Amino acid sequence: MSDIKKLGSSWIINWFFGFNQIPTNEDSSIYMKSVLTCAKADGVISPEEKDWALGFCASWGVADWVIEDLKTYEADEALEEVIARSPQVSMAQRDILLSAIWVSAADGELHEKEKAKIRKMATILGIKEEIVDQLEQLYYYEAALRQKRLNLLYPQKSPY
Amino acid sequence: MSDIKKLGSSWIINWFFGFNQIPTNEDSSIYMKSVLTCAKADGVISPEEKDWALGFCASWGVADWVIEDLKTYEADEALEEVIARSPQVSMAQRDILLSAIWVSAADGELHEKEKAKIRKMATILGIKEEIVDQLEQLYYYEAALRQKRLNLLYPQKSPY
Ligand SMILES: O=Cc1c[nH]c2ccccc12
Ligand SMILES: O=Cc1c[nH]c2ccccc12
Ligand SMILES: [Cl-]
Ligand SMILES: [Zn+2]
Ligand SMILES: [Zn+2]
Ligand SMILES: [Zn+2]
Ligand SMILES: [Zn+2]
Ligand SMILES: [Zn+2]
Repeated sequence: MSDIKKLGSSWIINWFFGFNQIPTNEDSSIYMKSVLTCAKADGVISPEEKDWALGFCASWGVADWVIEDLKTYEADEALEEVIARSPQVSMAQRDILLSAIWVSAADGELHEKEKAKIRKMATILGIKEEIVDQLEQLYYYEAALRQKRLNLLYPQKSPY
Repeated sequence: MSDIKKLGSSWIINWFFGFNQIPTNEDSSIYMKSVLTCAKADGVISPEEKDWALGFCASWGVADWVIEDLKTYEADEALEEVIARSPQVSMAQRDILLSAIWVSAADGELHEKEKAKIRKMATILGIKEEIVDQLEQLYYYEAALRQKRLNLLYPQKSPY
C-alpha cells in the first residue's frame, strides 16, 4: 500500500473496529467469509445483502483479489471451520455477528427468520443471548442515529 | 476508478453523508478545505486534528492528489470564499460544521475555546444556534455510541 492508502485504510479500520493496525488481506477475507456465512446462516443471502457486505469490505481498501474472490464465494462452509483459519478472526465472534446483523438489515428490517438465524449462528460462535440482544440493540441505535445525522445535515436537498 | 474502487468509495460516501454518487475529487478537496478552515477558525489546528481530517478524507477513496494538496494547504482563507468555489459544497454548511466538530475533538474533548470557534464559523455559515447545539449533541452521541460498540465487540483483547 502507498502511504496515502495506508492513511485512509488505517483511519477507516480504526473507525469501525478500533484496531491500531490494518488487518492482512487474508484476515479481511476470512472475516468477511465468516460474516457472509453468518448472514446466510441456514437460508440465503440476497444480492442486495451481499452487495452491502462487499461494499463494506471494499471501503477498507483491501486488495482487489479479496473482493473478486468474495464475489464468487459460496458461503456454504461451516462457520466454526472458517473462523479457525485465523487466530485473529477467532477473536472476532461479536464483531462478525454485528456485521452479519447489518448485512441482513441491508435489504430491509430484520424479520423473525433473520433474528432466528442470527441466534443459531451466535450459538455456533459461543455468544450468550444477552450479548446477542445487546448487539441487535446496538444495530438499531446505530441505524437510527445515522438516519438522524443524515436528516439533520440534509433536511431537504442533498448535493450528491 | 476501478469498479471495485467505486464499490468501496460509493459505500463509504453513502455511509457517512447519505450520497448516492461519489463526489468529484475537486469537491472532496473544496469540502475538506472548508472543514479545515472551520476547525482552525479563529486560531490553530493541531497535527493530530489535521491527521484525523486527512485520514477521514483519505478513507473516501479520493485521488492521491487531494491528500497531497491538503497536506501543504494553509487553511488561512475566508470560509465563505472556500465554500463558494462549489455549488455542491455551498449546500453542505451543516455537514462541514459537523466534520469540523469531529476534527476539533480528535485531539481531546472540546474546550470552550473550540465551542466558541464553532459558533463563530456557524455564523459565517448562516447556521442557527439551535442547529449548532444539535450538531454538537449529535457528535457527543455518535462518539459515545462508537465507544459502546468497541467495548461490546472487544471488552478485553482485540486482534488488531
Ligand atoms: O478485516 C477486517 C476486520 C474487521 N474485524 C476483524 C477481526 C479480525 C480480523 C479482521 C477483521
Ligand atoms: O467529498 C466529500 C463530501 C462530503 N460532503 C460533501 C458535500 C459537498 C461536496 C462534497 C462532500
Ligand atoms: Cl457498520
Ligand atoms: Zn435481510
Ligand atoms: Zn432494498
Ligand atoms: Zn500526486
Ligand atoms: Zn481539538
Ligand atoms: Zn447553544
